[PDB]
Amino acid sequence: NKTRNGSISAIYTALAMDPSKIFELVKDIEKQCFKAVNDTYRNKLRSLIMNLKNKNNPTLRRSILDHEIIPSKLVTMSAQELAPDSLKKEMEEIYKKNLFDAQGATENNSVTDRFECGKCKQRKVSYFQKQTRSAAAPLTTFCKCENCGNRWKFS
Amino acid sequence: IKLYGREDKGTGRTIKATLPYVKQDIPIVIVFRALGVVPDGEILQHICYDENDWQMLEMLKPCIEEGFVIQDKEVALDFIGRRGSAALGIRREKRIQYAKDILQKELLPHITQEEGFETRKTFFLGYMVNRLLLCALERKDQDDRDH
Amino acid sequence: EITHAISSAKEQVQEIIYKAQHNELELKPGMTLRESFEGEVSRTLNDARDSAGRSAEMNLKDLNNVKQMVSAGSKGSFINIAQMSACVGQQMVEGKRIAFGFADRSLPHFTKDDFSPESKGFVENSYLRGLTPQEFFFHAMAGREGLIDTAVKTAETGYIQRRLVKALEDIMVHYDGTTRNSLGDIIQFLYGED
Amino acid sequence: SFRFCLECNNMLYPKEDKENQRLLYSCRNCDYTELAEDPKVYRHELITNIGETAGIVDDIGQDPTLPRSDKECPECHSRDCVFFQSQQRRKDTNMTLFYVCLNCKKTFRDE
Amino acid sequence: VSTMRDLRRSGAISPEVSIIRDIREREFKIFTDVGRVYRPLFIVEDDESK
Amino acid sequence: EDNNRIISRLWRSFRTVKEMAADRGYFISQEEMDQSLEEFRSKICDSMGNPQRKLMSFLANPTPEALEKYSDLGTLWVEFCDEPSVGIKTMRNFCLRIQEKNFSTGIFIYQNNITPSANKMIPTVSPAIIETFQESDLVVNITHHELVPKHIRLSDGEKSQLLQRYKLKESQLPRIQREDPVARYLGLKRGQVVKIIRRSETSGRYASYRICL
Amino acid sequence: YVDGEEEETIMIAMTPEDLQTRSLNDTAKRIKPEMSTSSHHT
Amino acid sequence: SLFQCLVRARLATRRILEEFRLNRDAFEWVLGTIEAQFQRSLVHPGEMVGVIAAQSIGEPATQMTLNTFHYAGVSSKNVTLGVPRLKEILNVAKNIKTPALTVYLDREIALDIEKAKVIQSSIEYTTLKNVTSATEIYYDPDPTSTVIEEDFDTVEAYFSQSPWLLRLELDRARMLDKQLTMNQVADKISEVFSDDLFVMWSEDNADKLIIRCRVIEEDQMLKRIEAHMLDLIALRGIPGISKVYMVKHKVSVPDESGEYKNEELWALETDGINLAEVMAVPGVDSSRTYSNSFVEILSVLGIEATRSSLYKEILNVIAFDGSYVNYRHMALLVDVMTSRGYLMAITRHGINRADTGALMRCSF
Ligand SMILES: [Zn+2]
Ligand SMILES: [Zn+2]
Ligand SMILES: [Zn+2]
Repeated sequence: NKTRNGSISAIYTALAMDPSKIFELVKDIEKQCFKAVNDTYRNKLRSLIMNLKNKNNPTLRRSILDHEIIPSKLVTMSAQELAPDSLKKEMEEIYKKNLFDAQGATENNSVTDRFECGKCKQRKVSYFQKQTRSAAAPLTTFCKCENCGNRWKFS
Repeated sequence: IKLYGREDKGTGRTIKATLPYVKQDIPIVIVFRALGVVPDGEILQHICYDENDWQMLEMLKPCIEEGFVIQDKEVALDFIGRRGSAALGIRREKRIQYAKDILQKELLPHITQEEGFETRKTFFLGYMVNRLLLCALERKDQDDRDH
Repeated sequence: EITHAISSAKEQVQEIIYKAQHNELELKPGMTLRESFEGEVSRTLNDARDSAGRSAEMNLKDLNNVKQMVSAGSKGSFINIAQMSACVGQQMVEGKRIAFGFADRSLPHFTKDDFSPESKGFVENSYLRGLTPQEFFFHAMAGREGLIDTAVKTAETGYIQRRLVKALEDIMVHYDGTTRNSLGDIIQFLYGED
Repeated sequence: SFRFCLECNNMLYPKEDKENQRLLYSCRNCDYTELAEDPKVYRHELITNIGETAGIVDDIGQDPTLPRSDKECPECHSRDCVFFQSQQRRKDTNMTLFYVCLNCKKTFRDE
Repeated sequence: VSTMRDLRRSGAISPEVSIIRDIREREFKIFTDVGRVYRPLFIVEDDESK
Repeated sequence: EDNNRIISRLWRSFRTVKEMAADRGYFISQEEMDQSLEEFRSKICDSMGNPQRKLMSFLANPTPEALEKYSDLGTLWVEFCDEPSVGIKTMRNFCLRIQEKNFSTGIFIYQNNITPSANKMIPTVSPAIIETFQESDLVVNITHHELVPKHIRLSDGEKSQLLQRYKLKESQLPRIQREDPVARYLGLKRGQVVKIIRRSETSGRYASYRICL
Repeated sequence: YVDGEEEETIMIAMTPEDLQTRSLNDTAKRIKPEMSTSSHHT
Repeated sequence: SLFQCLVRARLATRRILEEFRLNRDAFEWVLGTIEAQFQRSLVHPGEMVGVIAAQSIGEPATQMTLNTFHYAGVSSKNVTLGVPRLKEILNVAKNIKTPALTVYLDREIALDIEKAKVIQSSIEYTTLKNVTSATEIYYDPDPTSTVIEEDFDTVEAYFSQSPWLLRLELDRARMLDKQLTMNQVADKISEVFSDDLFVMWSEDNADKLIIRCRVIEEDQMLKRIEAHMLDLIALRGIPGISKVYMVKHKVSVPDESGEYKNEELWALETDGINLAEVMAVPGVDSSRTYSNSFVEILSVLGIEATRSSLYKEILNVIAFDGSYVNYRHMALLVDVMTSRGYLMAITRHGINRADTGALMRCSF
């Protein structure tokens, strides 16, 4: 009966730390204690306890006696949702940052209509030049079509 | 002077030097105390130029923890004298004198070669290790070899 | 028209530097801030050179000899007219630009941390007008790069070809389609598949 | 942040006082012993920050190789100062600037 | 640096002596060696005085 | 949770094992091939939701056509192992289990690694043929991949005809290695020539042979 | 006389006509720099 | 067969009596002409095609960039082209410069960005270090009460060995990036350190993601344990795929009336090679996954897929810069390297080991 007394004590205190309702508080945790009866169970407690005494948010312990819906905080799967507001804004902010850093870069380059592709015959092409041949022979131009992806070189 | 300890690789981030007419990478605290500055306030006093540089000081710890077993001068003098090639059997008596005239002459000869001045060389090595640990922690670009 | 198209391009540059210095620039995926910045500048300047070069090319009349030698396709192409009538353009060193040999500056004739177009290689004239000394120096640097690479790769390719030829020099086509080597290892059962 | 002995001038390693349940800095070369005011012994920071570092700025006002701006100083409201970009540059460091007034000799930024 | 510079510009010290100040890490280096490649230049009077 | 990924891996492995046992010439009825997942969870896992490998073994008999074209084909025994680091113990008893019923080929799927001293216990089970495979290998069927074309093992004669058309000796053909996934997918032995039908963009369909070792 | 290791510390003007910045627009003579970030040199 | 598809494709009836409008004599002359020319256009027995191939590949090489650059202004995008790449191809160098997998997707995922980001997150590798913000060692004596006033409510909300504390703070952006939670990590640590390390963790909606640790002179050991923790704890990922790139593709697919039209579909281009694991991931089209370290392609898919992959590589390399080789040469080259059972690179080790004449090998 260790938990039968401790789950209560901790619930009572961390739910008062925020007159007659004693039986409504006791009825709720007693239903919640046998609810977790559905060592992995112990891990479920730490979730309930922590979000309550994470003060900062009075709403939770302050908005837990007014009304609420009770059996929801069990198969919740809303650990992101259950308090508090600023955090939710961050997890929505951090997500966009993570979705952005998971992608990759692209290509810039200038396009001119002074060349034509041999495949699709479009006048959108970038280029650059290197010295492939000797010091007597002219430069070598490398062209690339910015439509189909074709590439060619100049003499 | 070589700095070991690859970024989180190679286990110890220790510093080991190299001398003329020796065989193995001799540590650095051993050459400091081998020149005659056995405490630690004098060593960390020579190397770093501030008492707030706890990052360089953070990298220094393994050097003193490496040079703990030697505590006075003669055992470090002969610690160096035994490696420096030479013959094989110039024990403590003559071998200490061998390492001594090694650490007067070959080591940093452009500074001086007359006795009673090893302080000067200790200051110089302080500046050198300082510059190395300024380049390693990335506060100043590596030298260009073609300037 | 050409001088104005460059002026707005140059003015535009002044804007990108401003953003980068007030932390208001979008970071590109896979790239640090400074890489994205350098990429951006280069796109703007290369567009300007092409835009200016395209302008000079289209003005030309229907007897400008060069338009006949290029229009005939016998010798040259667009970059020549562009680099003789408009702007010489950019200078490159290993894909990146004129690095800082001196500490935090290109030449001693410039201040520190100067990054305007002409401060890191962007030539601004055409060979008919002339070249300022700094621009001439950078151009000489780029040409030297070209001559070095040309001096490097050719022998490499030659030795590569010697390995290829010494590897493949006994593969024949025997009287029935097989493509056997020197001792019968059928390489291809039917030459060229057809 | 670590200390040194007063009877040997060697550094003090953290020693445990098992009985009184307290921390001390005790010399390993001598017999010196000192109480520890802070509970922390070791810190290893992995990911870092800072895009600042104006570095050494003494006599940086007359340095002829530095550019000048008409930025007004928050201190003396003078509109003539030298500016630079940062010191100790990582590959990820910002391109924001540091201004140094030629009148009041104060380093300021732009926020 | 000013006094040494003028004592160079007067001819007392050999003119090919280098007086180099790194104001950054605070180093005052003087070079009087053989082999240094150098070249002449005009002088601009920068002193805020006259 | 983590249960479904393990169950899915074991399922895919079993399916790949069956298709492998189907392309080699044996007989697997469609009630066994088209097994969905609820049958697997219901017929393999314990009430705890955990597998029993000893309920996945089976025997295989050859079809008539494959019996006619390929003559040296007996039966097939397929057993998934139980222990993780397969040592000498399970290998020896398994070898006895094959030496008991006198069957012709067995497949001993291991999990992580096999000890070398037990890796010598394979030429001790003759005249049978024990063939080892890892499980984390057979999660993907390499034959549905784009690049890999069809490989069709030949019979005894057709090989002689092929050596008569080109006037050859068995050593002068393009070779394949004994340990090369599409060479043990079919179970080859020294002297068996697989036929390949590659695509080509100069004549569409190009047939090229290749021998093993 | 200035050498190489000193050249880092100095600051040079190219032409004498640059020592006193002017108060043009021509297509023949080239485009000289501007020193965009320097409203006052020394 | 392709040629028969050509002749049957051209000379069908309406395209003869309603477009070409031939008669009879001309028709016969044409069939005879086709036969004659096809019989004239065959190969000639006695034709050293190996030399012609080695030259016809050895010639476009001597006029190609020896440093190429491009993407040079980007450090996140590395690529080897031109010479160095060809040299790393003809050598079968077991270590290249830019390993990169090209992973496709299923149809449901290919065009829904959210699922593509999920599979994008499932593959990438991550150690425990990749989320740590700060590591801190404390001498906090009381086993059931703390000095750190932050963790006071945790220990006082936890109870309903060694006196040294190993406490570390994480970063939320990456604990949300990899879609992890506090428990799962705590489970990882408790599994990897058995029972020695007593672990304590805090709720998600705190203000700092904190992990407290104890063990059952006691300082250096905790440092070694700490570095070991940061260095050897994985939380997911295919070990060896340190970067993933979301990439767009425009492919051509037939319509409903049999007409090819374009189509925009996403795909993955990742850094680091590890095929035998990425092939077996749900959502991945395991049949289309392709790499470019054809040594592994040999160790996974056999010799034929390796041949096709090698050809594709050489075709890409030569085809990057406008040059165009004809096919039987490259097909010969790639069918000489892989015609004994394994990759036989062209240097001296791969060749010298053959059974040719001694003079033919000593003359090299
Ligand atoms: Zn095209
Ligand atoms: Zn002491
Ligand atoms: Zn001021």
